[PDB]
Amino acid sequence: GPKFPRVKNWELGSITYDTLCAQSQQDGPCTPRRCLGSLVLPRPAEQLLSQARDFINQYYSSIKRSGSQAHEERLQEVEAEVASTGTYHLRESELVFGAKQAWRNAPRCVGRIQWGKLQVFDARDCSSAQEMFTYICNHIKYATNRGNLRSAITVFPQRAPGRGDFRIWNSQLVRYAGYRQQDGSVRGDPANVEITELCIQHGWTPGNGRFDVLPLLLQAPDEAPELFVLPPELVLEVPLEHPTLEWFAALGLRWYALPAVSNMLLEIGGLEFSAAPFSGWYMSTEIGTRNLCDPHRYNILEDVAVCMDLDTRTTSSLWKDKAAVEINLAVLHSFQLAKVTIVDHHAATVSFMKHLDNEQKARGGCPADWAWIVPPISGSLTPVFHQEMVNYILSPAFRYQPDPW
Amino acid sequence: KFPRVKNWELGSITYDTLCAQSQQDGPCTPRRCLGSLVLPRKLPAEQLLSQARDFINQYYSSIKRSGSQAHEERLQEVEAEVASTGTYHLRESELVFGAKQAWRNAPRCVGRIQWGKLQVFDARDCSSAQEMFTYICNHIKYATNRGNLRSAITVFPQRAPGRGDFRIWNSQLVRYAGYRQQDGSVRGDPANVEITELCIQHGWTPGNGRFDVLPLLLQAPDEAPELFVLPPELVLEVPLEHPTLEWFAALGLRWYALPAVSNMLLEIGGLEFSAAPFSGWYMSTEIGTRNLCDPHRYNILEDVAVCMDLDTRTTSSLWKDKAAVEINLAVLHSFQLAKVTIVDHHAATVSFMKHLDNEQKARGGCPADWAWIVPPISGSLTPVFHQEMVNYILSPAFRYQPDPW
Ligand code: HEM
Ligand code: HEM
Ligand SMILES: N=C(Nc1ccc(CCNCc2cccc(NC(=N)c3cccs3)c2)cc1)c1cccs1
Ligand SMILES: N=C(Nc1ccc(CCNCc2cccc(NC(=N)c3cccs3)c2)cc1)c1cccs1
Ligand SMILES: C[C@H](O)[C@H](O)[C@H]1CNc2nc(N)[nH]c(=O)c2N1
Ligand SMILES: C[C@H](O)[C@H](O)[C@H]1CNc2nc(N)[nH]c(=O)c2N1
Ligand SMILES: [Zn+2]
Repeated sequence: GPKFPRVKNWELGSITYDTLCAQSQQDGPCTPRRCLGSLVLPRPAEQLLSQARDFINQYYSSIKRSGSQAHEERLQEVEAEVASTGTYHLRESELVFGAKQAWRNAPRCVGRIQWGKLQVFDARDCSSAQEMFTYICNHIKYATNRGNLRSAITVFPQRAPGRGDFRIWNSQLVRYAGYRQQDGSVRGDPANVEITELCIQHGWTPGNGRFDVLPLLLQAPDEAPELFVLPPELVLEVPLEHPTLEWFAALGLRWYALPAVSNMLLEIGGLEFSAAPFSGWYMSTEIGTRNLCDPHRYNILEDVAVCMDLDTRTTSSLWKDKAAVEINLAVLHSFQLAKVTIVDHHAATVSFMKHLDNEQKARGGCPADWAWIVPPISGSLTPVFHQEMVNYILSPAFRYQPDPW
Repeated sequence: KFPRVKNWELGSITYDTLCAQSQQDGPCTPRRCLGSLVLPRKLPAEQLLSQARDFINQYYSSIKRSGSQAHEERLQEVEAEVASTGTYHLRESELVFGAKQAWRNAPRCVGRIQWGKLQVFDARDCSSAQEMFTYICNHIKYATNRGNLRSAITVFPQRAPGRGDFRIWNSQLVRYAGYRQQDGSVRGDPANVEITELCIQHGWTPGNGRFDVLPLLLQAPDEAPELFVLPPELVLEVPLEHPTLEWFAALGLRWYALPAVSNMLLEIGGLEFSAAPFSGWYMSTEIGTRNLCDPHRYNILEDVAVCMDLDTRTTSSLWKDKAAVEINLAVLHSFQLAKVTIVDHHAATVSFMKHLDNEQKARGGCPADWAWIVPPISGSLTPVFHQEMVNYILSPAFRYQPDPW
């Protein structure tokens, strides 16, 4: 057969060959001696220029003018810019294309059926932390759209030789505080203990609840970060109730509506956008299984299981699994009632299967990280469990970047 | 560079230095990770000789006698035999140690905390399919033990350059028939349709239910396989019921007690054992989730859901999740009622965590395949989901081999 990875689906018995993987330049963490697929994060004029040429070529293909005079004029303008300034700048439509392409390229994202629908706010004129805040508020208002969520990214100025970076210090735009107690336990979200304490060092007055929304810490070039409080009314939340277990509402659980990732770097054509927050909508398992049930997060499984009167003394009762299911249903049910967009892990995975097919035909493959794409409950009940996947890095890309502090 | 392996739940870090001992490439390269692939892509005396020396070294080192006269002389024996004949033979105690190590080294196996407790039956004096059967029946009887299951392996004669392999054509010693319909659908276990047809074609009189136990097709070298019906009394089965849903029993479901894999090749010291069936006990999700709920297996989710009166018309009621849970619960209950060994996925993954830790101290690492270790429901509910793992090939090993027809 073909000299490209053979990819098999064991539910349906179908085979494809990924040819797109040939376009990867960036090495991942695996070698023939050993596989590092399950690690979460394993560890220049002509270099820029060659990434930029590639990216310009990708742009020109996407609008089908590849080889054209407009294409070769653009290449020359990019090399002239780099020639004299060490960097270059994207046209507005190049930024839009490349922000969508970074999403399309993200191997860990099961939401990619939607990749073509992204509102790109171009905030590359922003020159202060105060203005970042206005741009972020606008982003939140647009994206939240009273519950009918709309995917969006706001792109602040690119990294620039010897000026400091734009950075949003928080990992998401909405995060609940995590307060380290005297006994060493945590009130609120343990994932956010460090950002929480950073907010306090920078002058935030802390509350003492389990669902306290954090302020944002925004950093403009060569300045100390500054602290901004989201107006409450911009932060849509859904209190959690269960469709038949009446007591579930009494637990006083809630989640925010808008997942908006704020600490990743968007790389396009070798240019680096260090502040570039993006939002879509939640898959229900992110809230109901990971955020509420991870032992190192809210850790609520036992409390729910006790309310359900389950046998928590023995694993073989499947207490954990029954409680998790009900917690997931409550999340789906509560978001539905509140009219806030959300997708269940069955509907999400089916649509990702459809994405896979569309990409097979459009590009000859799709990079995907099976461990992240298969949901954290009910794995083999989703079609993605049964689908082999090839993981590789393409650019444009969203990448992790070191914390600013 | 050796891998750093982080547990995200506990924040603890180890380094895997055992991967340095891998002399066998897996499917990945720096350009693309193929970890999620089920089968490998690719499926002289000097070479046999170093695998042999190496394996002989592992053995002497294991009984604490490295360097001893017994050690040097055994190396001479192996060497003289290879140089003269192109092959060699193992001593019983070497074979026992080798088989245990192959199990130890199996990256896909969550049950490895048991790796030291393996009954090894030497069947290398076997010369006919009729004798293979007698050995297999003994194995089943030993391993079943009236429900108090005991791990075992029976090793038939090695591959020899001159000749055909000893082979068990069935994939397990117990398999339910799968009868294809003229309208392409399947009765019984769709996984077993080819072997079912092979059996009829070699003269088996078929049945027509959903749980008909297959005869074995056993093949001595360079001969047609022969059919052998297992005495019903050797095949312990468990009827499935639910502790509280009275109607579940009416589904008429059952499963066999004894999982015994019979188509993998066992490789020790460069020698290859094409027939080496091995058995332990089930982890409940293997029956409950995969075998009964996979869409391409018995596929009973819908029937169970209808019985539970769930809303089947929309994914977001989590009907599938709810039914799967009750099904896994029925398996555990029914195995416990029949006094038949089984382990749930919570206890199993907890034991494997302990195994990882034992191996870290004993060997500096543990090859493991994350996609296969994390169970097919309630993944993030088990500690293994949160554990990084490094997959690689050590020998002695259990490998796949081609189907013999
Ligand atoms: C439209 C609805 C969307 C859904 C339901 C969705 C769903 C998801 C989910 C469940 C994850 C895994 C999250 C985790 O375990 O922490 C994810 C990862 C990701 N998605 Fe999406 N996605 C959506 C839209 C977006 C958009 C709009 C972007 C960017 C423009 C995006 C980029 C990402 C990236 C970069 C990751 C990986 C993050 C990392 O590696 O840590 N997705 N997606
Ligand atoms: C004692 C209880 C044992 C348990 C509960 C157990 C559990 C399992 C499970 C659940 C799997 C995954 C199977 C699948 O999804 O199809 C597996 C794979 C495996 N285990 Fe075990 N194991 C046990 C003992 C053994 C023994 C005795 C051997 C060999 C001597 C063994 C060798 C294997 C091998 C080779 C695989 C990989 C099969 C493949 O790659 O297709 N295990 N183990
Ligand atoms: N915790 C660490 N790292 C870490 C890295 C990655 C992640 C996962 C980030 N996931 C958040 C996320 C990302 C992308 C999408 C979602 N969910 C969504 N539905 C969307 C968000 C935005 C658009 S859709 C959530 C968590 C911790 C550390 C390492 C060393 C010190 S701390
Ligand atoms: N069918 C193929 N491949 C294939 C690969 C893997 C599997 C899954 C094998 N798993 C069965 C199994 C293995 C190991 C353990 C268990 N379960 C157990 N608890 C134990 C069995 C023995 C001791 S413990 C089940 C099925 C088909 C092909 C061969 C050639 C071309 S396609
Ligand atoms: C070790 C392992 O990679 C880690 O726990 C992963 C597994 N899969 C995941 N999948 C998603 N979607 N999100 C995650 O945080 C993780 N965690
Ligand atoms: C594509 C994917 O690798 C395939 O469905 C795997 C996933 N994990 C598995 N895990 C186990 N334990 N057994 C399996 O058969 C599989 N199948
Ligand atoms: Zn890999």
